[PDB]
Amino acid sequence: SLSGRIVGGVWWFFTLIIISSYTANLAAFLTVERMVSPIESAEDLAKQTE
Amino acid sequence: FMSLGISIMIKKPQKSKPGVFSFLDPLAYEIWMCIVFAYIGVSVVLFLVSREFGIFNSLWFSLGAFMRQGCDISPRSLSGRIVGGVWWFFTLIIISSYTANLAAFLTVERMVSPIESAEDLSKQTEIAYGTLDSGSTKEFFRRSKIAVFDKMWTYMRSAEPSVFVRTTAEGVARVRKSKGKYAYLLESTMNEYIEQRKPCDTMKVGGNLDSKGYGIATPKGSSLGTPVNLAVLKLSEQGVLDKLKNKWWYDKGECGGSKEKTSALSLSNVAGVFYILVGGLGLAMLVALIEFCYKSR
Amino acid sequence: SDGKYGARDPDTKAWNGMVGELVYGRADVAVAPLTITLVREEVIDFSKPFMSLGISIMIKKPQKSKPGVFSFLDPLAYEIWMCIVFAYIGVSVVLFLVSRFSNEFGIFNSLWFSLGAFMQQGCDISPRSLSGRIVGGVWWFFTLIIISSYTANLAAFLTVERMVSPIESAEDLAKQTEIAYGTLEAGSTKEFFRRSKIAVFEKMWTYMKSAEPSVFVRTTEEGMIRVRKSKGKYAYLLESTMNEYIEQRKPCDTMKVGGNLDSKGYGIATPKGSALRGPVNLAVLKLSEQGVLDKLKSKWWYDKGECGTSALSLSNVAGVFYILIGGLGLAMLVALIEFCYK
Amino acid sequence: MSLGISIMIKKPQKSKPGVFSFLDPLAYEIWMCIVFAYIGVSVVLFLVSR
Ligand SMILES: NS(=O)(=O)c1cccc2c1c([N+](=O)[O-])cc1[nH]c(=O)c(=O)[nH]c12
Repeated sequence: SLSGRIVGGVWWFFTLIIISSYTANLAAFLTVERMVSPIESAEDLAKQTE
Repeated sequence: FMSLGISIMIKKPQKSKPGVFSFLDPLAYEIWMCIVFAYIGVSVVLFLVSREFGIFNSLWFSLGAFMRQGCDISPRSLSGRIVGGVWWFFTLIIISSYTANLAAFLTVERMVSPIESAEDLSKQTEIAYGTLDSGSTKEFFRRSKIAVFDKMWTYMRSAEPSVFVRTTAEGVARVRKSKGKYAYLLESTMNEYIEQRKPCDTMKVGGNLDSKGYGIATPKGSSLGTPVNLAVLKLSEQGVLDKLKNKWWYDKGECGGSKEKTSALSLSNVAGVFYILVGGLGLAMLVALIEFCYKSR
Repeated sequence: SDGKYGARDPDTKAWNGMVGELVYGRADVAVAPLTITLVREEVIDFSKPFMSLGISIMIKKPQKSKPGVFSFLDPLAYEIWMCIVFAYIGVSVVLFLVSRFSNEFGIFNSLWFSLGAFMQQGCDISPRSLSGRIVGGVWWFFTLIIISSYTANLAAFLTVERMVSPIESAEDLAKQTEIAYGTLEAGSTKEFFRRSKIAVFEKMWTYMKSAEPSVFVRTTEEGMIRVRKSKGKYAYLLESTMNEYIEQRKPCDTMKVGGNLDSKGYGIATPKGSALRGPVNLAVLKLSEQGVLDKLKSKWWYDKGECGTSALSLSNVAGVFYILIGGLGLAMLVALIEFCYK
Repeated sequence: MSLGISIMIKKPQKSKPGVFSFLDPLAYEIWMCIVFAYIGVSVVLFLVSR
């Protein structure tokens, strides 16, 4: 029916955004985490304040 | 011995709050509307191609196709399967393109300034701008030949309310408190010093408007004013003036490493889609009730 | 007469050019773009400065990168897109054979099942037998890897593209080797560079001395051509005033970038012991404060000139719309053919 | 024996990942509201369907 279809369509639009947001955020989480360098040389000390 | 001019200062751009419908940021507003029109076209064509599939039934098929869920509606005609398969390929690229662009936003964040130049805040006409009550820069604004500052003096004079402060220290305080609502105009020299000092919440933007300079003053006659004028010119060439200005401005300062960390998503930025859900649910109840109500009579 | 700015020979003090004509006194005063130095201040009397100059950077203007009309098929190479089509045929044919053997999977339906799997849009009918199931399972495993590889590669493509910075300040020049930079063969620019006691401009000149080809160019105008020829591989340092004018007049493929580095001013000169210093020096200040120079500088540079959101654009996806329309075009023709037949 | 000036930092401790370090992308208050919405969607669907 028409009443059953309209509630189904919004639940479909809800799903597609929640899933894609979860994937992209996890992609950003692992990308940042692996491109980090520890304080190795004296040059690294020279350009750090924290 | 050094040159200067009148420049613009604003509060640091910082980070915005995402309100509602902030999830439509990855794609342009042009593309979204094109998808709406296109899906009507595909639905209409499917009906005309066929002559079961009506107007209502065809529209549902192409909605279920874009959301990427499998129903029980399948075009059995050869002509319809050319339509269906082509519409499927569209769906696959749009979804994949969305996901990719959203990942780029949350990897590296760019805070971009709202205003670029003096001609920018001439057109924007949103954020307040003025000078001191009475000074050198105030007198410059009053008497102007060119149209751009003449239009600016029109704003400065007939301001509601008057955008004028007593001290230059008051001007800086008004910029930080307003939070992107007031832009102060003063000398470029002081502006660069205030940016380097604590706690760092303002920066220089654009070029200078006029060109002035400081010098060494000496009484009339000037019997001893000749040699010291020549010596400064030589020390300008050697690069002692640049060395000394670099020591007090830049060397001795509060803020100088940029370390970014990805934070978890809060409810506020996804809030948009939640209102759409419950709104659609309430609408479904309304239509079902009146469909029964007039069927009874 | 000479055509030079003003320089004295080291042997004989024979001043050539503009200042040379002033020293003995052929002319009263001079109005020319001439810088002030300690050397020049002794022999000729300089007035107050009217226009301030500085050393700035000139690169080739980044051309408007119009995206390819099919710039959405970049992640995967052409030979892969070829082999997906070949495999798609081979899968359907095999499925068709093993399904019906002495079945709903006809030649038409088995072809429809294979597309539905790759596009990720479910299915109408599932394979019933063992032979049909095993070929279906591998085609499912193929699909899941190809799709996910395409999404991840496009994610990497856009991530890198947005985190790039152009050569803005002199610090960016100091830490770059790919984009070369050089000045004139001889002048006030290179002379400043030698006795430069700065932060990292001493390191800048250290690199300039030892280069593979000759970075120093003889002519200034020919030096501008070298930047054009390189196309974003060479940068030419010069005065700011000359740099801004070169962008305006002549074909537009250049621009100024960054702030001024050095401090130097033009002036108006007349030999010492002149009574003309009084009214002229004050007149210069009268012009500047009221704003005569600033209006005049606007005219000859700009008025008499011959030049002049970061979401996913429509152009990047534009291509896939042409596929959508072309498909519906064929769809109408198929309806046209089989109506005349029946 | 030869000597030199060197750097001494605190040793990076063995970062044992959380046993539920896969629900980091989305915050706790979102995961709560997905469950609430899921019930509300089903009940409304059930009513207007029959
Ligand atoms: N044409 S140029 O490329 O820009 C240029 C190149 C080299 C030296 C210049 C110079 C200009 N200038 O701006 O015409 C003025 C100027 N004035 C002086 O007093 C001096 O010593 N050297 C110069």
